[PDB]
Order: sequence, then C-alpha cells, then structure tokens
Amino acid sequence: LPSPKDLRPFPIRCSTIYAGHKGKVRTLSIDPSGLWLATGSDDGTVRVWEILTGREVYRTTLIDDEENPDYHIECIEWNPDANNGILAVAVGENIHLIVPPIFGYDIENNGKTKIEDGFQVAQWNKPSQKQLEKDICITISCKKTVKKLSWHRKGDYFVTVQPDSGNTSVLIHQVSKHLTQSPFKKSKGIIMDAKFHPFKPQLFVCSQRYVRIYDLSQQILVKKLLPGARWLSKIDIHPRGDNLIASSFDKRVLWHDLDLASTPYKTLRYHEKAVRSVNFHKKLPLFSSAADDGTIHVFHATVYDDMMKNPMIVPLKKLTGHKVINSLGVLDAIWHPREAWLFSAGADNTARLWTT
Repeated sequence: LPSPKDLRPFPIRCSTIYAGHKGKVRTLSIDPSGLWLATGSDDGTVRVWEILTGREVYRTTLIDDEENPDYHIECIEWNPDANNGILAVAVGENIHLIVPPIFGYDIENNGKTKIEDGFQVAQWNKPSQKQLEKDICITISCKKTVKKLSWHRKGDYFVTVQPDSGNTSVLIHQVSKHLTQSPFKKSKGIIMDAKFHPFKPQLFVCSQRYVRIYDLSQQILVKKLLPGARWLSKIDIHPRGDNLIASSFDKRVLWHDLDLASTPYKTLRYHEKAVRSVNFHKKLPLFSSAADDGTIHVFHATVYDDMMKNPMIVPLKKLTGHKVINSLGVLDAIWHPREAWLFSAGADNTARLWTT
C-alpha cells in the first residue's frame, strides 16, 4: 500500500482558528461557493466566517436564554444550490431558514423569493417581528427536538431527524410547497442520522444499530447494513455512491462497501474515545473521523468502480489541537468542497481550519 507521502494533498496543520463563540460549537457547514463557514454554538448564536482569515462577518442570536439546558442549536447546513444565501438551522423543535444580509440583492432575493413561494406533523410559519430581526425567513415547527437536518442535492427537499418521535422520527420537507411528509409507516429504533444519496433516489436512515437504505421512487427498503455496533452516531456516503462510512460511540469507524456485503468491509480503530463525525471529501479521495479525544484522523480511500478490487484505505494524518472539555472533543467536521481543507467544530468553543 502507498505511503502517505505518495497520497498528498491532505491537511496536516491548523492554519486558522475561528474564535468568538462563548460555548461549545456543535455544528458547522461550508457554503456552496467554498468561501463562508457557518457555525452553531451553545452560546445561542450562529456565526458566519471568512474562511481564509478567520474573520467573523455575521452573527445572529437564535437563543436569548443560552444557559437553557433544554434546547440548543443542533444542526445547521447551507442550502447546496448556488446563490440563494439560505442557511437551514435546527434549534429545539424548530427549523429556521435564514438568509443573512451578507450577499447582496441578487443572492438574498433569490433565497427569500424561493422561501416565500410556498405561501399535521409539522407547521410552516411566517416569522414574527422578533424572528425577522434575526434574519429568519420561515420556521418549520415540529413536535419533537430536531437533532439532524440534511439537504437533498437539488436544494428543495431536506430531511430531518427527531429521535424517539416514533413514526415521525424521520421527516422530509419540501421548501417549494411548504410541505412536510413522514415517509415511513413504521418506527424502527432510535434514529441517529438520515441522508439522501448523492445521485440515486435513495434515503439512508441510520439508527443506533443499523443503516437502512430506501428507494424513494419504488417506496421500498433495498438494503439493510449491519455495522455490528450498539451506538452509531453518524454516516456519510461516498460521492460515487457505492460506499458508506459510519461512526460509533464505541470508538469505531466502519467502512461499508454496499455491493460487497452487508457487514463492514473494514473496521477502523484510530480513536481513544467516542467518534462523533465521519465525513467524505466530495471530490478528493479523502475522508475523516472526529472524536471526543479531541483528535481528527484523516484517511485516503481509493474506490474501484468498475473492476473487481475492493477499496484501498490508508491512514494519513492525526490532527491534534482541539481541547477536550467535559469529556467532549471534536463535535462536527466538514470538508471544503474542492480543496484538501477540513473544518472542525470543538467543544472548546472554537472552530478550526486544517490545511496542507
């Protein structure tokens, strides 16, 4: 197998600290243009940052009582479609769609008109005056806490996870119609993650124990993965669509080759503590795991689409720098869409940029 030296580029150092949050950074997202990092924190704010300088350029306070242990900013993600300025934010039992005033008319109006056009498991509400001042354009109110949100590639649909909400633990929302639907009749376990396939009409649903793949067109289950863990935390799907990685609180990362077998192709043990995030690069043959030990591990993976060879996975680099706070370390991470750059969110109140 090739040495890391033969597998550059990959990140090896922290060049930039995004400093300002006054509480744990639970979630972060990079915008479609690859220039703007958004972060969500227990200090009750969402912030947007100029990625190469670390300069904070925007802040909105979504929770005025940030000391409240009952609800927090849980998950944020920029809409993936270019030039609409939309940021989705799950906080408590609500999803806000926010368009920050940092892009100008052509982009901001595109987002706002998209969200306004659409004008019972979930309710879609016009913002109050207080919410307008926070740059909220619409709010989707669910019955239970929303822990995870993920956009479909085309930027109209998004899926959310409400753990222990039974039949409505997984909801699919459609911005253009202000429509929320529960795709499933049956609740199978506590749901940890839900993600659309990169190009197939499929939804991947991660429970604590399994990953189930549904064909939304055929309306049927097509595969059930058996990772062999009791406490799955997150999944990501390889950009060419035939492989998956899964993190677990029991310190493992599982690679599943979806066509090869339902059990893990490879089990990676590179963390001393619970693994909170796994993330594929969208273009480069890289992925990462991030854990409560405060470390990020970076891997190479070559996938052989056509020929009878299984994936080649090579560890590249251990990234250290985040501080462990109350047994928590790196809470989230996301790759730049094009560069070998990784962004991480820390329990230590920082986000960080890791570069070559």
